Amino acid sequence: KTAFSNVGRKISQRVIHLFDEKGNDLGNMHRANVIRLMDERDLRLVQRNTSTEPAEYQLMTGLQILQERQRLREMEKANPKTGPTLRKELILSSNIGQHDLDTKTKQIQQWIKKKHLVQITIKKGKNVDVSENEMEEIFHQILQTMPGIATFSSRPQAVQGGKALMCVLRALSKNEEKAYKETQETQERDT
RNA sequence: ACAUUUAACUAAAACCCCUACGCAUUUAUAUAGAGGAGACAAGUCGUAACAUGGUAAGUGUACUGGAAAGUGCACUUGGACGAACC
Ligand SMILES: [K+]
Ligand SMILES: [K+]
Ligand SMILES: [K+]
Ligand SMILES: [Mg+2]
Ligand SMILES: [Mg+2]
Ligand SMILES: [Mg+2]
Ligand SMILES: [Mg+2]
Repeated sequence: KTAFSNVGRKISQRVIHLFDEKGNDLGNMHRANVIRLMDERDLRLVQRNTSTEPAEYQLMTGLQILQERQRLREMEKANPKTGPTLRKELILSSNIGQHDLDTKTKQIQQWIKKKHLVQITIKKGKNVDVSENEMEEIFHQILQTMPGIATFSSRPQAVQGGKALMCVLRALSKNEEKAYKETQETQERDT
C-alpha cells in the first residue's frame, strides 16, 4: 500500500520537483534546499505523483494532509475500486475417488462465486494407465455441476511434457450470464 | 344359588346346581426401511498422533468443519524450559 503521509526529512532522490502549499509550481531543486524550505515555513513534504520522471513532491501542513487523506477514503467508500483476481490452483489425479472429487468440486464452486480464477491440473494416477481423452472428461464433469456459473478461461491443454492436462475456469461475465438466461428462457418457451 | 322328603310289627328308600376366555393379557418370532461394530484388505483425500511430530499432548464441555480434526474456557503432565554466578 502507498499511504498519503509526510515523507519526512530524508528524501529518496537528489533532484526534486517541488510545489507550493497553495499549488504554485516551484520547479526542480535539490533535496538540501527542500529541507531548508520545510524548516523555514514549518511544513511537511508529501509525494503527489511518482510516475513522472522528475519526482513530484508538495509541501503541506498537517491539516492539509488530513483533509486529503480524508478525501481519498471517501472516494473509495463511494466508488470502491475492484481488486486483482486471485488465482486458485488444484492438482487432481486421474483415479481420484468420487467422494474426493465431489469435495473439490464444491470447493471450485465457492471460488467461482468469489470471482476467482481456478487453475485445474490433472495428472496421471499412480500405477494407472490413462488416456488424455479420459483425463479431459473430468474437466467436463466438474464444469457440468456449474451449468451457467462457470466457463473455460483456458481450455484443456497438455502440459508438463504431455503427462498432465491443465485448464483455467472463470465466472461467466454479466453479458454471458444474461445470454445463458436468454437461451434458457427460449428453450422454456419452446417446451 | 340349592334347602330333609318318605318311612319306621326286623328296617330302609330317596338325594346328582349354574356361571369363564377376551377388539383381554404375557412373551417371542417374522417382515418395509434405517444404522452400528467387526473381519478381510490397504484404493481415494489429506497428514491428526508418535521427535518440542514441525501449533507440546490430553481431559471435560461448547460451537464449527470433506476427513482426520480446529477453536474457546477451566483442568492434567502421562511435555519441556538447557538446572552456581554469568
Ligand atoms: K495437533
Ligand atoms: K506430544
Ligand atoms: K477438549
Ligand atoms: Mg502432524
Ligand atoms: Mg502437533
Ligand atoms: Mg486442546
Ligand atoms: Mg474454527
